[PDB]
Amino acid sequence: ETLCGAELVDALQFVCGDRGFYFNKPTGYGSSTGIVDECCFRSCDLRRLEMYCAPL
Ligand SMILES: C[C@H](CCC(=O)N(CCCNC(=O)[C@H](O)[C@@H](O)[C@H](O)[C@H](O)CO)CCCNC(=O)[C@H](O)[C@@H](O)[C@H](O)[C@H](O)CO)[C@H]1CC[C@H]2[C@@H]3CC[C@@H]4C[C@H](O)CC[C@]4(C)[C@H]3C[C@H](O)[C@]12C
Ligand SMILES: [Br-]
Repeated sequence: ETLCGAELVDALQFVCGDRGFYFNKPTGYGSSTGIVDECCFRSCDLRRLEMYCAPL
């Protein structure tokens, strides 16, 4: 059981609330896949899903 398309967006809107979400985690400067790969093509748990919520 995975989350794809609208189901995936519904889950993110519910879990992230008003924070917003991204499909790929930004890399940021001086740093040393995405949610579709982790949660739609593959099954992911709530903890991993919430990691795609933007910051407060
Ligand atoms: C279904 C959950 C999201 C929310 C959701 O999915 N809905 C909204 C629920 C409550 N919503 C609100 O509080 C809103 O304000 C609405 O009620 C409000 O009415 C509208 O915003 C107005 O635009 C879906 C609700 C479906 N909607 C309806 O049925 C109708 O809108 C209905 O209620 C009529 O409005 C009403 O009859 C009129 O009188 C998502 C969030 C996280 C997800 C789990 C993540 C971890 C695991 C991943 C696996 O790969 C699969 C397993 C899983 C356990 C996932 C399961 C599931 O995928 C979850 C529980
Ligand atoms: Br993104």
